[PDB]
Amino acid sequence: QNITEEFYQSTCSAVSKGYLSALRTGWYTSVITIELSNIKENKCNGTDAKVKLIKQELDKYKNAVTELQLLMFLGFLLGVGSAIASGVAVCKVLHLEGEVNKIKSALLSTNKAVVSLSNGVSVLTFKVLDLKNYIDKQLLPILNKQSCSISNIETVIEFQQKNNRLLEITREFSVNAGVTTPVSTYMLTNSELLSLINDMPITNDQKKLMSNNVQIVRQQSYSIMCIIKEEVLAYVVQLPLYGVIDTPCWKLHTSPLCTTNTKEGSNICLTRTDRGWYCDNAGSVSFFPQAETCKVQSNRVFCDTMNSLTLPSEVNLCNVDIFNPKYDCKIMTSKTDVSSSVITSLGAIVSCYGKTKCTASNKNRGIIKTFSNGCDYVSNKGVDTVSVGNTLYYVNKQEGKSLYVKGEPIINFYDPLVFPSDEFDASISQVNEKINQSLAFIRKSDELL
Amino acid sequence: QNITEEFYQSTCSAVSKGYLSALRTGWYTSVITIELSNIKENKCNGTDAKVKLIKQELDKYKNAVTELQLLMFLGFLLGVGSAIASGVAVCKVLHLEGEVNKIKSALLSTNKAVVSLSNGVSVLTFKVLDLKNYIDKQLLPILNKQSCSISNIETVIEFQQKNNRLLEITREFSVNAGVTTPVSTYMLTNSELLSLINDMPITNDQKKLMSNNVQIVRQQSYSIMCIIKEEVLAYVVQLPLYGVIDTPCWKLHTSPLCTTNTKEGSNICLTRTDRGWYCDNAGSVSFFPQAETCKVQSNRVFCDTMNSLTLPSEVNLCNVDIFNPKYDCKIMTSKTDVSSSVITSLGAIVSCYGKTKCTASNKNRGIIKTFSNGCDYVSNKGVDTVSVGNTLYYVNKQEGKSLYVKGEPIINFYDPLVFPSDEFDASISQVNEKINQSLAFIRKSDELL
Amino acid sequence: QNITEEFYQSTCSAVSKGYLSALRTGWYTSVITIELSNIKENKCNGTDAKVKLIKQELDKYKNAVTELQLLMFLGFLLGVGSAIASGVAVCKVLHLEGEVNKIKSALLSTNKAVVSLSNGVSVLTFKVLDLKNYIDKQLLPILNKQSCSISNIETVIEFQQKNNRLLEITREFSVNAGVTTPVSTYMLTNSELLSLINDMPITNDQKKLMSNNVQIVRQQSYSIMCIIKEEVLAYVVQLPLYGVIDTPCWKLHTSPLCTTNTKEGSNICLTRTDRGWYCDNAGSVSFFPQAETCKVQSNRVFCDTMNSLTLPSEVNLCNVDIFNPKYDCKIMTSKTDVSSSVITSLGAIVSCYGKTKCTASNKNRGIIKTFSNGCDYVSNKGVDTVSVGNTLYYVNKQEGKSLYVKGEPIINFYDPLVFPSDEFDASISQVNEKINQSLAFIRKSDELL
Repeated sequence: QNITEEFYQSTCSAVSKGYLSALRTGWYTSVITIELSNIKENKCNGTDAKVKLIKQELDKYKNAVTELQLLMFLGFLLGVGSAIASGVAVCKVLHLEGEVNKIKSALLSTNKAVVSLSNGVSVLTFKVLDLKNYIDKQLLPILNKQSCSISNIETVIEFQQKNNRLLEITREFSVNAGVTTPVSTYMLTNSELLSLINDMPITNDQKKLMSNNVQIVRQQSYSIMCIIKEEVLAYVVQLPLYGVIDTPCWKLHTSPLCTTNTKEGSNICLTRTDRGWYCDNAGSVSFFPQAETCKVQSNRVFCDTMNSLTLPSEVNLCNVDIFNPKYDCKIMTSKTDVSSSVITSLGAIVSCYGKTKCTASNKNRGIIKTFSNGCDYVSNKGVDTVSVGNTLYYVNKQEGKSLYVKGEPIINFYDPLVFPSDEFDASISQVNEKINQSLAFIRKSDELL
Repeated sequence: QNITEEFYQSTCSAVSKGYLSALRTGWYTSVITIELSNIKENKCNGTDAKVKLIKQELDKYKNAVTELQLLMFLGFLLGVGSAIASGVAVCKVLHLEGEVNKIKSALLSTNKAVVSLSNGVSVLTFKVLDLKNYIDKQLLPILNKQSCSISNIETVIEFQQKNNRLLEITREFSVNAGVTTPVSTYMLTNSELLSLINDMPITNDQKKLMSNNVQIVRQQSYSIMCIIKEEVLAYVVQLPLYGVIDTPCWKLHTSPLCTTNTKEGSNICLTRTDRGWYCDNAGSVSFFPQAETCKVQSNRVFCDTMNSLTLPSEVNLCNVDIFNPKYDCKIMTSKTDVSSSVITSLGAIVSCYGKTKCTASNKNRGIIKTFSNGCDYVSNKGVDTVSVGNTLYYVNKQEGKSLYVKGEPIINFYDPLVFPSDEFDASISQVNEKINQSLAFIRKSDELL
Repeated sequence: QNITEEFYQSTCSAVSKGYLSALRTGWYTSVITIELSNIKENKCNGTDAKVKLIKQELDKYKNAVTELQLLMFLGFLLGVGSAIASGVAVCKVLHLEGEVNKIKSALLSTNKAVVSLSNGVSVLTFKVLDLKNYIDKQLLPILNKQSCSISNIETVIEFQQKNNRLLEITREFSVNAGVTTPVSTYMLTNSELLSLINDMPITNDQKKLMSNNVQIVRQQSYSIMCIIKEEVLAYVVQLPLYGVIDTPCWKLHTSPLCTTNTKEGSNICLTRTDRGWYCDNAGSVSFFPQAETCKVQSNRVFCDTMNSLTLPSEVNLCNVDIFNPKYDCKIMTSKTDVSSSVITSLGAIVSCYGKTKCTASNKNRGIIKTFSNGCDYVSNKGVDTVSVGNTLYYVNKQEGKSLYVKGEPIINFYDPLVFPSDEFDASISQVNEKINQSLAFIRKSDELL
């Protein structure tokens, strides 16, 4: 009873204005460390089941270490960037002399500390697993040399349990060339993660946002394998910083709009190409063309500013009056008269053309409405299912009021044959000029004759 | 010796007509449940190694619990839908008063029952893991023995074994914001999944299909996290319902067709844009443009009807006669004279142009054919490898006869310069008129002079 | 101080010329085998806790077995191929009578041997896990002791450990329809893979390359489940063969270039469309349009030749002089005046237009340059961050000198109104004719009047 939606029959589109923004504007880089134990060399002869298992597990431990040692419409306008450029930058610094030692020094006493590195950047550091103390002090002295007898079997379980976390981490990086996303629990546990969130210099609200949506933060995060110099494993976890919160958001749904004259082809189509998510953020509007990049948790819409264009606030005028002189609304044209449907947040837009059967159904009563060739909309409340031809769409069941804005479909104002129909990222004014050009050429070419 | 294929030299394309359809037309939604035990940490001072291990695992049990609680060419014409709209709808319903209790009541005695929810929808319910009973009857009485003794270790192994499944499920949902696809074995074992299939209201053959192909069914399925209200964990598994089965299918492979005049550029190219999978289903044909979206198991072709267009049966005329007055076949044009190859089901199409070295090879004898600049086809039988420039393509080793359909390459019928070469989703007639318009303009503009 | 980069002001583009090539030109196919044990459930009335666990684990063993039996700009110019065609071809061969026996016999005594199959192809074969011997010699004699005793628990741990590897492979294949990529450690451990590489018929240098980049080898690899005939499981690991090595490589960054006339729209834009990776390999150049397909390890660039075009070495002339008569440089045009940025290897190309705030910042001193509407570039050394509007991009911190090449941006040479602005894949020569044709229409149509 928050989120609402409006359908514009005039432009075959719909806008949902009940959403709140969640923009990633930046990156925070933290350094996670694991103090590791070097081994040389377990030398136990005689194969005892209890001896073989510890050795085998220790062999598993060593191989992990070895593997790590071994590792060392629209949208086309967005441009390119390097997602892990920030994280890689941190990794690079870590490859310096006794920088390891600097950080290895601060984390000896506590498991958490900020160390200023020679780049000058202060970074939160975490020692989450100390296999070293356990392996070097409990395990290693018994194994050397010749006689090794291991009793109390619960010990081999404890070591496999402790070692296990390291093994999944070595496993993941192995299948991701040292960059994983999303960041798994093995890489960084929730307690560790929540602890990480509290020292990040963001708003108490921003911390609040991330903590209720940790599962989202993980998908927008990167874990980057760096170095294993000295006796410490170190990798950098790259977390999103949300500089934009609680600003109004809206999602634009579009569908092909065509004339419904009786002939077979000879039809003209039209489709709005500025579909996607729009959000208010700095007096302008951040527009996200590919709405795959935006995750939704009801009230909150999570987006990454890298795949976006920053547009003027006049962009909203295209939804109410597409012919405004203040903004040239982006569109496409076609002769492709094909039926399809678009499921919106609180309903469904149905582009029905030709002899195609377009229908809406309820789970209980069955078919409840047969569409009359054109762009229409139906609420989510009285409808559960939509079938367009042989393809069946399911409708969203959220709560919220929808508004049908009546208006003559815009495509009907144009005379065929003078209409430009092969336009992919054109616009209103860009269409009008070609018609004008064609209006001039048709009109001037008979005046002379 | 089932599947066959025909190649049309006239249009540089090939259709494989030995396939059978498997269309997902709809969705079936089931609710999977796990009964959980509400437990309050025992203030136990016992420092026993085996209890600590149980304690650690019980923390793991709890951490798992805590995380879940915390969670609470062409193709562009296909339109968008909501894949999990069906699954999401069920989830929403489950958030009501004692709806949980309703299902919790029916599943106390049996692990399987159909329950009618207040929406009215009847849903198959499954209790596949009863950790509550194990924890309350096997674990809890042992952990609280006043003396934190523990007898033998098989208790901790047994608990880690039972608890393990829940942990992988909590893990997957954790890295998927509560929606996973495909549905893993941890989410639903083969035995559970197969049992599920038999109660789905489909044909005995449809059950057979899904049962011989669970791995495909899994990939076309969704698992959706709902609620963990009461002392029960509940998630909804969304399985595909295949309403179209055993209808003839065929796959269309297309490749660039250009003139092979000796000049350097000045060439004209042509390409069929309706590549992809076609299947007979309701007197019409569902067309799947991106054939990435279609999985193949020899005889069976698995597609999702939501990502499809429903076309008239005259589409087959595009394979036999492209100039028919009955259907306007979709094509595109270009001046880009670039060499490439298309590997079909029983072969490879080779588009050879310019000075480019084009060759086909057998593993044993080496080069067996050198192509003369143009569109050709080669059977899978006498050929093992095909080489176009610096890129090497491997050819499919299936069995089936191929037929070479001779015909003058169509591109030779057009006079350059009058040819429209910048067309992305145009068509035969759309070309003819533009040629006509351009034919008129050249012709009227000289009669006048 | 190896890798360098040059920015051309004349064409709003940048070339990184410090790279070395790694082209996958081919495929190598190997056969991995697991000897399995045929077992018939012991009708054992023994209710021992340890036997039950083994029984439970043996069913997982059995269920895995059962699951397997049940299993039984640019880029659009690239064309399509079949990635797994080579591996599938091998799989097909393994489906023959006693082909299995031929290989099961050679691998009975040793774990590694070359076997000639009836197709004639010689293939490296590997037995990495002999559960058969473990189950038949360690497990089976223990489970059937008339009395379902079990002595000690280490028997159940050892079996779960051995079985785990089998369980993950069946798991992976289960969620991948029998084709997995990348090939996990469970499918093939590092020791197995390294052992595998030395017998591949490549250069001692080629072996050196793969061994230092196994994690990359895995990602460009496929593992293909074949048959479980007889009592042996066999699947084929398909590894890349890199026929092109140590040849010079370069990456091309491009960005929109537009006029900066004061007016609102009425602007003309221009963009080089040949972005991606270019490499010297056979006197020609292999071009990779989608640079998603390329993994970077500093000096070495890993690409797949299937997603590439082979172009003449004269393509480089477009970088120095885009108007040379020897090669028609590929470009695109638009009237879309939108600001965006492109992060290069040693910097960032900045397309700044309209009233948009375009800025570059250092972490310490903050903003250090505000762009004056246009295409610019900045080195990585004195700059750490770039901000365009509301979107903030991070820049790479690699080391290397970049060079600013002064020259008038080419777009200023075209007179508006005669300029063609709706072109997606056109070129230099193709534009001039349209300009010419349009210059002609303006020039001839007034001489007459």
